[PDB]
Amino acid sequence: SFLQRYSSDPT
Amino acid sequence: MVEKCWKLMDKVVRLCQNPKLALKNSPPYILDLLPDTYQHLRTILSRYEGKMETLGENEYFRVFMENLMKKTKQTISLFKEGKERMYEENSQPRRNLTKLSLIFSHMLAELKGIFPSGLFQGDTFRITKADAAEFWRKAFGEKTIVPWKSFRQALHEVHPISSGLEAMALKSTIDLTCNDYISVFEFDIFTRLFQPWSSLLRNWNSLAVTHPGYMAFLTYDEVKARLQKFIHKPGSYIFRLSCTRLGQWAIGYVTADGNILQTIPHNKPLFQALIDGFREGFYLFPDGRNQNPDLT
Repeated sequence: SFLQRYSSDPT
Repeated sequence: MVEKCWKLMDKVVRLCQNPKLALKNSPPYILDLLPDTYQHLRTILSRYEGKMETLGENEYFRVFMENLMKKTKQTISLFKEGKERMYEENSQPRRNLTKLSLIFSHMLAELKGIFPSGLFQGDTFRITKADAAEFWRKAFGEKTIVPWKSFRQALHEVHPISSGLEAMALKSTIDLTCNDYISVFEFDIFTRLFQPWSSLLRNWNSLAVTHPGYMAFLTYDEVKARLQKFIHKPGSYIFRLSCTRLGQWAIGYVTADGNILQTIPHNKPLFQALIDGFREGFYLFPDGRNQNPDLT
């Protein structure tokens, strides 16, 4: 349903 | 014609429902993509009630349906010949199914880009990069789809392609629907990914041709699986086309803390994200390799 996908820029 | 495709699509679906595949609910997800393709084909046919006449002449749509039939047959065929090797993760037939799934996802994106709301808009398609748009208008006018040779030759006059092998590398990067035609949509995606136009092919060479980090036709889960072997090697990274956000990049990397994250750089070119990310220790080891390209 909700699951890990894309994460905000670390750079 | 469209009825024949649905029955083929139906079979792939039944084929992909086999529990032994342990197929994850994760884009690209063939069990969603085929029903959604059907649904969007249902939509286009609804908007062309009466005037099926017009729809049947449409060049893009004819190419599209033909490729759709070809792709579904190729999939069915691939299960037939692969038999129980379809269920062995890491097998070649299984990899072929993944790549097909990605092709289905690209096909649907394109169909939606060309038929938004189910009405043909390929001739007024708005290419994102101003320099790319000028090239396509000048060489192809309002054309929606051109053959590869035709595309290759026009492009070559502006950005010379070094060699046949390079041309074939370029063709397999740009030809997302793997049908030997380039759509204005496929064109838009490529020139977004590999901007700026002024150095287009150099950019694509540096980021894809000679870059060990670049992963053609890989999915989110494949990136995750691929970086596991480097889980003790923080800074290991690879990157690929996002499948759900076509035209943007997805960089996967191993963190110091043992997580595998995937991120979509925004407000900076892929070059800058890679240079910055090397500088800051996030993107050190392309596909786990000790040496990182110098993109300066």
